[PDB]
Amino acid sequence: VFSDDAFITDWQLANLGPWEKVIPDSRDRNRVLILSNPTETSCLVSSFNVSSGQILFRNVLPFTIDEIQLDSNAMVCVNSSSNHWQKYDLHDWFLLEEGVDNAPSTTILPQSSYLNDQVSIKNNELHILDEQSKLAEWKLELPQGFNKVEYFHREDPLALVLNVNDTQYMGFSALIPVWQRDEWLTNVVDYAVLDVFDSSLWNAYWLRLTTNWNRLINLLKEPGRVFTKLLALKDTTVSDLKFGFAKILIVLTHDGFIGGLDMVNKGQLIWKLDLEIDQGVKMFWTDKNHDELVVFSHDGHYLTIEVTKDQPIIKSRSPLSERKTVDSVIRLNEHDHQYLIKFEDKDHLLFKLNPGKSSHIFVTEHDTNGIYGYIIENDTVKQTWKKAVNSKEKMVAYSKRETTNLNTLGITLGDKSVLYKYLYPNLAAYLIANEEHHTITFNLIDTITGEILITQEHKDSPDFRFPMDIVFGEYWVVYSYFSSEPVPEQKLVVVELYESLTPDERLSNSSDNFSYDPLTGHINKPQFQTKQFIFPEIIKTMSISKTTDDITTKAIVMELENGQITYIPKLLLNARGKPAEEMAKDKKKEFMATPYTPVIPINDNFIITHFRNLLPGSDSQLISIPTNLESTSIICDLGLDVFCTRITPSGQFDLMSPTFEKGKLLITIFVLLVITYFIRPSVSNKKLKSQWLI
Amino acid sequence: SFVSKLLYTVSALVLFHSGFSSYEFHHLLKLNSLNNAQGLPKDIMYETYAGLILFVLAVFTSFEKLQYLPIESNDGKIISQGNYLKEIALNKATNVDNLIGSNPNGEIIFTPSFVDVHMKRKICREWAS
Amino acid sequence: LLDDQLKYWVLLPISIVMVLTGVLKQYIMTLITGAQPRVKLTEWQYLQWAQLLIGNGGNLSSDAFAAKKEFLVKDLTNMASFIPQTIIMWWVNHFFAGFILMQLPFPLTAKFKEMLQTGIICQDLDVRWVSSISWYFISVLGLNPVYNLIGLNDQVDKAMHAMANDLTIIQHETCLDNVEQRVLKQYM
Ligand SMILES: [C][C][C][C][C][C][C][C]C(=O)O[C]([C]OC(=O)[C][C][C][C][C][C][C])[C]OP([O])(=O)O[C][C]N([C])([C])[C]
Ligand SMILES: *[C@@H]1O[C@H](CO)[C@@H](O)[C@H](O)[C@H]1NC(C)=O
Ligand SMILES: *[C@@H]1O[C@H](CO)[C@@H](O)[C@H](O)[C@H]1NC(C)=O
Ligand SMILES: *[C@@H]1O[C@H](CO)[C@@H](O)[C@H](O)[C@H]1NC(C)=O
Repeated sequence: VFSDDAFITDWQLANLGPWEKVIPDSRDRNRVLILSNPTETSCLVSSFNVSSGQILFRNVLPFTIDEIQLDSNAMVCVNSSSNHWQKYDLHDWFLLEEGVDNAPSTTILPQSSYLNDQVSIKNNELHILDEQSKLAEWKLELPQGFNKVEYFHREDPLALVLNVNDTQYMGFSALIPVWQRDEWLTNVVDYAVLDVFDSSLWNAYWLRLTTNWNRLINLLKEPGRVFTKLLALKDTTVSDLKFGFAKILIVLTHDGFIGGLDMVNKGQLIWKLDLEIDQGVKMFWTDKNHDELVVFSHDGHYLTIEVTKDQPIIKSRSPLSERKTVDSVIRLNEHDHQYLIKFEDKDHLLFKLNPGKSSHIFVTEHDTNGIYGYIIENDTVKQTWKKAVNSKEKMVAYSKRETTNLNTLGITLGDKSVLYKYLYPNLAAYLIANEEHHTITFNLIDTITGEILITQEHKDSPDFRFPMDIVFGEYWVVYSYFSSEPVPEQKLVVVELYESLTPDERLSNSSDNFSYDPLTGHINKPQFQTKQFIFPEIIKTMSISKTTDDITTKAIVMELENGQITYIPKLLLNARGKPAEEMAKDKKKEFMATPYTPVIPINDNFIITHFRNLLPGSDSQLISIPTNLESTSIICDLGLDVFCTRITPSGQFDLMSPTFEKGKLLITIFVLLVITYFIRPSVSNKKLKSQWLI
Repeated sequence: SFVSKLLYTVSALVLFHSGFSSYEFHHLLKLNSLNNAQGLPKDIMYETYAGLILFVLAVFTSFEKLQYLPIESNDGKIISQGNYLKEIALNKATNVDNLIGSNPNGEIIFTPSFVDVHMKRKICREWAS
Repeated sequence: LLDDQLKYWVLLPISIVMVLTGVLKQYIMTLITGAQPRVKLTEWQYLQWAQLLIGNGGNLSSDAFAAKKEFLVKDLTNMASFIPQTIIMWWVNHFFAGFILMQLPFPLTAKFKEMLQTGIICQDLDVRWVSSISWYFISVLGLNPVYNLIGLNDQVDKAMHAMANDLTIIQHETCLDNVEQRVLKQYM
């Protein structure tokens, strides 16, 4: 099922970042090693074919760039706090040596000095000079922008790299342009999705008849008649536009850069706008009309941008009321056009921008210290409660209840009894990691009032150095953490919430005229059932897929440490499961009751990113975009590498197939037609003329 | 073409036209709803019922009153009962038989083979031979 | 849901195949259809004559009832269901699997969701949305009018001697005596 659309639909882009150092390779002379993308803890060391694009490999090394130097080649990397050091081979990333006592040696990587040696630029034009007898061969007109000459090799495989604009690199050879690269997309912070789509009675009888009959007459000719009747014979662009597959993804990078990526056509760039905000923090649609964007900056400015089919225009820039650094922004009610802005130093500002050209409102903020909650009344914010952790506890994962279209009100059993799943909208789930007992606690807080309603602690020697995560479904919660005691393996835990566990009961949820009041606390309280599963590989992050109507299974989708992305349907993670010995001839169970199966093995069919490397960075997001053709949903991974693809958790049942056997069906119909047409005269003549004996 | 086949062809054309028009109208009530991000009845109905009534009158005007020719005589003299169906009471069935100059018992009455041989030997003698 | 122009290649071929296999079934049952001495057929004929004089001719023979009996006694003494429906279920489950074909206009109950939606592995889709096999489950029942309209159509001696002795005075029918009353009972 994969090999037809293996690389066709997958949408992977490679971003190397702005290059910091370019080291030549002693062997395979048209190859270099690029140190790029610095941060406080690591850097990105890649290998690059210099007479092409075609990044060869990438690795995130946990050393700062100033700690990475050559030998006295062999690329010695030495920590400074300790003396842990690693010597890695060039031309193959082999860990040649490792040690703790002493580094072998270092040499500081030399500065360019490309002036006075090979280059002179006078008349907005670049001349390459021999060292002596400077005859100035291979002159080239400069590009529009020009920052510096990144790399230059003078011997037989001549190659030249220019850092033309701030983020663009141009590569020439013996001079004709050979390749061009752009790393403006190195870190995506927030996204927004833009959709593209198509666009007395007797007089009605006459106009309809005339237009239909003329339409038939015009298409009457152009055998071609049978193929026009066939309706099988095609351009895929109208098919993709009809199902909503084609879309524009609007991304805000970590620096100030908005851009639109074509969700089909392998991510060609439709338009790019360069802001001057110096960091972007969030991005929103201003109104339901989906024409304007509001962009918040780190230093406190906000911008209003008009999105058009052509290159957009930055129609407004202005500061906030208080010029402080912005931590985060929450979108309030759509129609009132409000935003709650949390500044670092933890100060909250209500913001009412423009028209976009008791009815309490409740908010919830979370930190590593706890969950806080707020109430917005009379255009002012007021602290309402607090749930703060102790000195040795630290909250690690938190998730909210996503709004979901309600298709069925209860899960139905075999013998046709129904459990009436628990559907209360104002819930949040979070994990508290406690040292001094080595425990992980799960809490399901009621966010309007602040009741806990569930606590569930695990003591199986959790590690706390390996990533932890939680996701909240329609009526269930699934969280993941690493643990040592049963076996040292990644662990998933799923809890499912029901109104009452007796097979037919609405203990509460009186639905006739009650008009529940949640702020009093009168609501019904849940009951729950929980299970744990073991997974082989370390799960970096998790999400749940979306569709137009939330019918198909939710397909918990996971990004692993490798960068590989794998999903499993929620049907496999079944609470209320049994060990498959007690599932046999248990009439009460379900339709197609899945067994318990605690050990989950990895299935290579479901691994998306079949052969893609997909280094997704340390800070990444998994997002899901619904489409029409409800079997299919789009999933994208944003981060250092941006990637997009389509998944079908329940199989593809709306679109019939790309492998339908039409010819065999027509052959069967034609065989039946001719055998009838040939056997009819025989039976008619023989039996009718013999039975009457005329 | 008399009224029944005319009404069949007209009913078929009208029903196909109304079906295609309803196909078009109901296709662009979901596509147009999707184009707005999930946001011609009367004439079509009257045309559809007109097609239906045409079909029903085409099925009913396919019944013609029974009219006969006499077996004995040779003038037209159409012997019409003014009925649409055939009677179930044996009295009226044999009545409509007797108005024609035939007898349904047929062979038992005439005994065809014996009188056949006698008359075909006779037919050579008579004047028309 | 939003299904995409698979109505034609599923609804039309299935209906065509059911009509054509019905016609073939009728023709094959016609062709397949599902004593040699004269004495054998003669005795069968005399047996049938006794039967009809019991039932048929024992009504209006009022004077002749007595005379006959001496002469009488002196002279006397489901693959069609199983084959094609299984074949069609086999063909439908082979070619048309794992699809949603249409929604019925009337709401069924959930066990019909179990029966009809075998292709799909969802759990809350609907009862009204059906796979392709449902189109067969209706087309079996409702194809009778179409078939009508296209034109289609659908040891020994002792026993009868005992009944000959039984029928002597069993019933002498009151006919050719009351007939004047019944003629005067009508034609008024
Ligand atoms: C096999 C032929 C198909 C027959 C299916 C029945 C069609 C009639 C029908 O829809 O009635 C339904 C069938 O709801 C049920 O499914 C319960 C069945 C009740 C009839 C049982 C007969 C013993 C019940 O009537 P209702 O008023 O409670 O439903 C709401 C109104 N409605 C949306 C239906 C307009
Ligand atoms: C780099 O690209 C050039 C030209 O495309 C090619 O000849 C060379 O083999 C490439 N390097 C490697 C290691 O494949
Ligand atoms: C060197 O080791 C120390 C040990 O605590 C660590 O904190 C530091 O981050 C390491 N150096 C780098 C560059 O990561
Ligand atoms: C750098 O800026 C120039 C001028 O705006 C523009 O061509 C582009 O953004 C960059 N240069 C090139 C050659 O792409």
